Amino acid sequence: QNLLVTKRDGSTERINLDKIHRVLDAAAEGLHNVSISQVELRSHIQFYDGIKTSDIHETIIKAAADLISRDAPDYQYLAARLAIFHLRKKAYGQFEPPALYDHVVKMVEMGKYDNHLLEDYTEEEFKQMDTFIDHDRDMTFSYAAVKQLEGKYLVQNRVTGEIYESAQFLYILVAACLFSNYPRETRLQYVKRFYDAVSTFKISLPTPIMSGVRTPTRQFSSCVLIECGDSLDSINATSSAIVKYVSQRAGIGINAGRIRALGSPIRGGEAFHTGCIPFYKHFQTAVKSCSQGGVRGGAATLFYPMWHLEVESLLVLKNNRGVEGNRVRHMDYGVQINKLMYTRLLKGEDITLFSPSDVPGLYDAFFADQEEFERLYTKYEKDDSIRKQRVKAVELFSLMMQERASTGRIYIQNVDHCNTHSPFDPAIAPVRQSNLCLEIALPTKPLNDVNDENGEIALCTLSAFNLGAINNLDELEELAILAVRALDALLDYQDYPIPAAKRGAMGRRTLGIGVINFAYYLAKHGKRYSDGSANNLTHKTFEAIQYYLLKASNELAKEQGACPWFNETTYAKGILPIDTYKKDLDTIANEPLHYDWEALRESIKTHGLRNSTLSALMPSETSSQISNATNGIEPPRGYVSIKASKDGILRQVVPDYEHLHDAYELLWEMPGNDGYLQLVGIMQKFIDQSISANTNYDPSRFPSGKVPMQQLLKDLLTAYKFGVKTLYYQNTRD
Amino acid sequence: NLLVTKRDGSTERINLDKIHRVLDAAAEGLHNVSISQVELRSHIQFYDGIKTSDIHETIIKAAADLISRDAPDYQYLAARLAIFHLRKKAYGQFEPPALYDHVVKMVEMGKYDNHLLEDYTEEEFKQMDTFIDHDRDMTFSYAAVKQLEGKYLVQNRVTGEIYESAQFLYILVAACLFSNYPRETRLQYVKRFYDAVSTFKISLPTPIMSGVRTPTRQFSSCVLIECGDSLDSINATSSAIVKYVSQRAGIGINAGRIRALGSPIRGGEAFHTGCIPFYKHFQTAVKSCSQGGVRGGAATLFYPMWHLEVESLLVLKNNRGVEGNRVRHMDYGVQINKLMYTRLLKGEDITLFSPSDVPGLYDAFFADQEEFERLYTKYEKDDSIRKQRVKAVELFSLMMQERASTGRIYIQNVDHCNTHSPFDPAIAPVRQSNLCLEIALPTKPLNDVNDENGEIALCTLSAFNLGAINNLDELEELAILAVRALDALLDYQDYPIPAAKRGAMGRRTLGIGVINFAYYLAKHGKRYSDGSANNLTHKTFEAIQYYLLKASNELAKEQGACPWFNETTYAKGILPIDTYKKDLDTIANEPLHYDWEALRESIKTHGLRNSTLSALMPSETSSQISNATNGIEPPRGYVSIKASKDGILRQVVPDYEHLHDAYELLWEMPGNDGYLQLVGIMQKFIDQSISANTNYDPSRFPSGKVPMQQLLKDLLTAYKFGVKTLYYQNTRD
Ligand SMILES: Nc1ncnc2c1ncn2[C@@H]1O[C@H](COP(=O)(O)OP(=O)(O)OP(=O)(O)O)[C@@H](O)[C@H]1O
Ligand SMILES: Nc1ncnc2c1ncn2[C@@H]1O[C@H](COP(=O)(O)OP(=O)(O)OP(=O)(O)O)[C@@H](O)[C@H]1O
Ligand SMILES: Nc1ncnc2c1ncn2[C@H]1C[C@H](O)[C@@H](COP(=O)(O)OP(=O)(O)OP(=O)(O)O)O1
Ligand SMILES: Nc1ncnc2c1ncn2[C@H]1C[C@H](O)[C@@H](COP(=O)(O)OP(=O)(O)OP(=O)(O)O)O1
Ligand SMILES: Nc1ncnc2c1ncn2[C@H]1C[C@H](O)[C@@H](COP(=O)(O)OP(=O)(O)OP(=O)(O)O)O1
Ligand SMILES: Nc1ncnc2c1ncn2[C@H]1C[C@H](O)[C@@H](COP(=O)(O)OP(=O)(O)OP(=O)(O)O)O1
Ligand SMILES: [Mg+2]
Ligand SMILES: [Mg+2]
Ligand SMILES: [Mg+2]
Ligand SMILES: [Mg+2]
Repeated sequence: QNLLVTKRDGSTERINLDKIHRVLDAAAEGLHNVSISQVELRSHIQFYDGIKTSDIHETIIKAAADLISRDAPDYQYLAARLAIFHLRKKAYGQFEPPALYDHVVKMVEMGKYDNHLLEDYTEEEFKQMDTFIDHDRDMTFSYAAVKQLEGKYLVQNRVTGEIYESAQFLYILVAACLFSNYPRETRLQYVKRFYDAVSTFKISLPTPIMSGVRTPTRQFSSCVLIECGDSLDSINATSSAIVKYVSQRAGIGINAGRIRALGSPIRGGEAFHTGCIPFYKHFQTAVKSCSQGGVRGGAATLFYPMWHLEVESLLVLKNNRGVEGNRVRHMDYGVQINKLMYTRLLKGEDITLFSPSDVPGLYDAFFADQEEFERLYTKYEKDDSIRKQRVKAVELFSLMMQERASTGRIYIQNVDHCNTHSPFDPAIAPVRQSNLCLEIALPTKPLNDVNDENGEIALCTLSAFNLGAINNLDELEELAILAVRALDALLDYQDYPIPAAKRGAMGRRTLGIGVINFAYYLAKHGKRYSDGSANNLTHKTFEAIQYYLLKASNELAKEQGACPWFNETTYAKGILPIDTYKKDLDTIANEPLHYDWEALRESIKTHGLRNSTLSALMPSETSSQISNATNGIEPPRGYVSIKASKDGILRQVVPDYEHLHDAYELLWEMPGNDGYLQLVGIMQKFIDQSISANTNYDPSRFPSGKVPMQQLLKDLLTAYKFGVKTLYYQNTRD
Repeated sequence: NLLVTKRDGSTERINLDKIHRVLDAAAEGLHNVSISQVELRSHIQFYDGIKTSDIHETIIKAAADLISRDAPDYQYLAARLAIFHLRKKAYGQFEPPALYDHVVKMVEMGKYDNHLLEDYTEEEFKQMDTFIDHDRDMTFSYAAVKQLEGKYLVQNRVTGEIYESAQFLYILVAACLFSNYPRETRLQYVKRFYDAVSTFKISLPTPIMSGVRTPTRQFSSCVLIECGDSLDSINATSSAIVKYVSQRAGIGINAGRIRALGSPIRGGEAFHTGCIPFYKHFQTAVKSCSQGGVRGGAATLFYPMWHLEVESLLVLKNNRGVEGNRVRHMDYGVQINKLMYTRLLKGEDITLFSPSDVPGLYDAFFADQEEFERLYTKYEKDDSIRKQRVKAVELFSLMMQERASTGRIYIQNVDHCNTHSPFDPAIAPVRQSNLCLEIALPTKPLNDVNDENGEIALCTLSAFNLGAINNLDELEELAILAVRALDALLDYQDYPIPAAKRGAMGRRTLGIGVINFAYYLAKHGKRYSDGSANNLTHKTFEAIQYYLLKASNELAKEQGACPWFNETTYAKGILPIDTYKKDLDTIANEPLHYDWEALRESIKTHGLRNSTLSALMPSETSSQISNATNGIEPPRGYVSIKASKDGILRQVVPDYEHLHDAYELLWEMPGNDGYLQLVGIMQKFIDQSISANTNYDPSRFPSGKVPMQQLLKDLLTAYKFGVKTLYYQNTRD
């Protein structure tokens, strides 16, 4: 041994294991069941003569990263702190970060930070904000979290790979930018409170916000909903609108249900329609227009009513079989269903297929007035002049669920629930569609041109509360104030490439805040998914969420004024989510209301809301790993998730596995979806928009190794029974 | 004995004398036709209770099957029999009703435009009815009548009812186009144009024949769109395509300006994903209004050979490869200039650039060839500019290889499209072409679908029937009728896109070609390959262009020249006889027979109503009407067999009885050398381009495979004689 090492400056000195052993001790503080000697054993054997000190540092990182297991979960924090150490050297040349002001100035000169930081904050104000920063909080990240920070969030050079900042400078400047326009009387106060909220992992922020809000970029929109009209001018506008947003890396929600069916006459019969599929293809290439091949890049979800005439051709657009002429595979789909459609299924009757051009007012009423829909639907069924097609409800629903089973990307949206239990008046601004992940339900209006100021493209800013980072529900009051005010300030911060999109964003100021670490949240309270023991807890939890969110936005409307289009909301008429929820929820939950909604109701009727929507439960796979949380409301598939990477295999252990290893309920440890869907329904009672609920099935739990069709339709009807608005993925175990 | 079923529902015993009465009336003046032979094959198919309509359709098909080389006049027998039935379906009798009574009835039904009764009085309709000779319906061939019944004649697409005859079509097309003409000469022009199209002297496009009298105003069938290097332009181009393919029009897309894969955006805020993902977006725009996504409309996308992704764009049509790098449902046209061919002959390399990294290289590539070579070599010597070196021999081989397999990879010599052009390259250069590569018009990219600063090139088509004229001096009258009619259509048709109307109203570009050229050489006893038609072609197409220009020139004296005439070479007194490829002087010694110098001074002073007039387009539909050969292309056989809904339709080449040995079939030709020489001579006078085809027979080559050496031989041969574009490459199987 006694080999030589290579320092950073190029120098060379005899190896000193005491220096390595000294570092490992500083990264193992407070950790349990960790062996420094075991790390050194796996590290020393890899050492060679003339080794770089940087390679030595990465060696003890990977060596500790491989020791991440169920038996010793704290190795994910050991390798993390070791990774933090190296990133300090890469960005600063030392451990302790420079002064906040000295950092910003240097970065602005390089052109990595926005210059408005030095314009909106003085040097003295930067000194005060630096005191808020606790750089020791970087030791609270997990190993999987650091890899996410180093690769996605932290400002860096995409060419050389140099890191230019740490995790704490990220949080303090995101807070600095969002509240930069606040008066100095309260500006620095909000900056501190919001910083401590996101640094202690109480509020989770989306990827484009974490890696953007401090950089010169202003592209923060990642959720786009576009409704397409039945005209070439509208299709061209929709297509152009897609290209503009997928170029900014945004999820697209397309509503092409208005497009008339194949064979439908045009201009009295001067020409005849060629089908929706040729236009669906045009939308797909628009989405894949900025993808290095047409496979990756961006994705979208196209929506259409079940009673559409070509519905038998649209459901089978994703299956691998069939020719390219009748397949549009690289997009997802969401079939829109209402009460009358399910009724025909239960009664085993038929479903009459119409083209939305041959049935006047049938489409609009399909979303707004269900009573008017059933009137028009039955009227046009008995009409022999209207072109139609008869298909049995049992077969149609079976075809839908069949393709949903194989592809797993065919989604369901109960549109009647999206307007009967909605924050919007269906008579003024109805919800006719959703987004990519089916958690967004916002009003839309078709565009006659890409720059049409009469259309409306729905945008929504996302965020999430971390239920695993709060000790009680009364903390949400403070967190809601910080979350809403920050996102609302971002709306006036970001840019809008399409005029019709800015109209909706400035008009309604729609927000969508969800939750993460819900699985771990049930584990702490000793609850589960399937048994239905978390029903009362869920009702208590999401009540506190929605109440404090509304209260935060309501007080914000007193300060800066309500949104311009607030009169188009149900809140303006004094209608709360606790008034229009699915009454079938009363049979699965008896938890009482713990907050004064009636006082809130009068406060909203008088002062209004800053935002038309506030709550929306979205999936979180990237933002969750930062706080070491479970993916949204979904249960973990295992105690330890294994994901390969550029620096080897990354392992992430569920939070507090040492004390809750039996408290957790894995995905495939569940009997069925009945317990899960009931919880979703209870959440939906308070959630303004929708929930990205997933259906799960294990072929091994069913005879002949196949999931029966009777079970699929059962859970589907079960979901609709409890007021579930949307259904996302269908996970099939292999 | 047996009984037949009348139209009214009645029933009468069969009368063979009635059928023999009809057949005799349809065989008048015909030679080598046997009425008894038709009756022999017709009577045996008869059954009791047969409908008279089925009887009529039986004797038609029976006469249609007897169409052969030995007796070519059967094509007129079955035709006249088909005409008879169409008279009954539309009028209920043989003799058509009065013109005025017909129009009024049709307008009431909403099949004709009401502006016919507004622009013409009852007395004027009576005068036009005197011009109509309904006996001319007996001059159509069987293949021609079938085309009338299915494409041209106004009908109900649901019930299948015919609402008019062929003569009402011609007289009302003439009536509408000249409806705005002064009373002094209006009916005078109506008659002359009627006699021109009814005697098959002037051939008109499908959308004109089936449109100009109906309430529709969609007559644009030729669209050229240039795409800029921006999302705003790609979206605009996409929107522009969809609206025009919805009107059934051919699209010419120029997506050469789109920067290559990896090119930096806004200094490097984002990086390009390639041209191919955008090509797919253009394709679905084309196939957006197509039954199933396969039929409907088609387009041709153009890109320069020196483009960086040229190795990826050349192989977009082959059946091989994954879907990620294939765009098969569109045709392509590689743009080549002098420097590219020079690198080929010297066996050197071709440097590939992205049009975003080479300032002014794209513009000079079309406009200034001298400037191009300067910039190309300069940017070649620069090591800071991203580039890629590929051998000229290999690049050309890859191009011709995919052209050989697909037959849809086209070639456009852009240097010839501006050195020998009716447009000033410094003001309005030709940067692209159309679907069939016969159109060469200036274009400007759109920053929006409704951009008033962009320019979408449109062109109205037509053709002279060389087999229907007795001399070349007849073209003087025909050009006057042709140009004035098409120019009037420009103010008649609608424009769904502002940028398209700008080009149409500004330059008023026309494109008149020819049909029956193969039969034209047969009458004069000339051929393609031997080069015996070189001097004849030079004489013919001179008379075409001269009489075309002279017609438009005097039209400019009457109604004023086109607004953007100052951007033409004609304005500076430059004629096609001044800027042609000088290599043509070695293959033709035919002198000019017309006073061009008098025309030259008349153009400098009074100008031209139209910036362009001549363009040789393919004609497969309009040619069958006049029983002509498909454009300038030679026939593949003496009799063409084409299946249909009513059986097998047979068409015999014109005057086969006297010219069976005079003709030169397609596969009876040694090579393309004889053909390309003729095309080169035509290009000397043609304003735009020619849809020239290259033909090859694997049986005439050893090992049953066409050598690459021959493909490059004919390609360089074409460029040598100033051939602007190359269309199909027909490979015999
Ligand atoms: N006070 C500290 N607490 C925790 N980690 C530290 C501290 N100071 C430095 N580090 C980190 O420990 C690693 C080594 O630090 P440092 O350069 O001070 O010591 P060394 O490399 O072991 O020895 P040498 O004096 O030869 O440089 C680096 O990744 C650095 O960021
Ligand atoms: N003078 C004519 N010259 C040529 N064709 C004619 C003439 N008169 C009629 N025809 C056509 O010949 C066909 C038969 O004519 P027509 O109806 O008068 O006689 P028919 O059918 O044999 O007997 P009928 O109708 O009296 O029972 C029709 O298609 C009609 O248009
Ligand atoms: N002489 C040495 N022998 C063995 N390990 C060493 C030696 N010096 C440093 N190390 C260890 C300490 C850390 O775990 C790891 C990385 O040290 P690091 O401080 O980043 O590099 P460095 O010491 O060469 O540069 P610097 O001069 O900036 O401190 O290497
Ligand atoms: N030529 C065409 N071929 C195929 N589909 C077409 C064609 N033209 C339009 N379409 C499609 C696009 C739309 O979905 C629909 C026609 O709608 P639109 O663009 O508004 O036409 P329009 O307004 O002129 O007539 P309409 O009164 O029938 O709506 O049919
Ligand atoms: N009784 C008959 N026996 C045999 N052939 C007949 C008879 N009547 C007519 N034809 C022939 C004449 C034509 O060649 C062919 C089609 O006749 P067509 O004139 O179109 O119908 P039609 O005679 O039944 O009605 P219309 O009274 O309108 O003339 O049938
Ligand atoms: N996000 C994107 N992903 C992929 N391709 C893109 C993206 N944005 C633009 N493109 C394409 C479209 C154009 O061909 C080209 C950029 O041109 P353009 O739309 O005019 O952008 P720009 O004007 O903002 O920047 P530039 O100065 O580089 O042209 O790259
Ligand atoms: Mg060190
Ligand atoms: Mg319309
Ligand atoms: Mg009759
Ligand atoms: Mg640009």
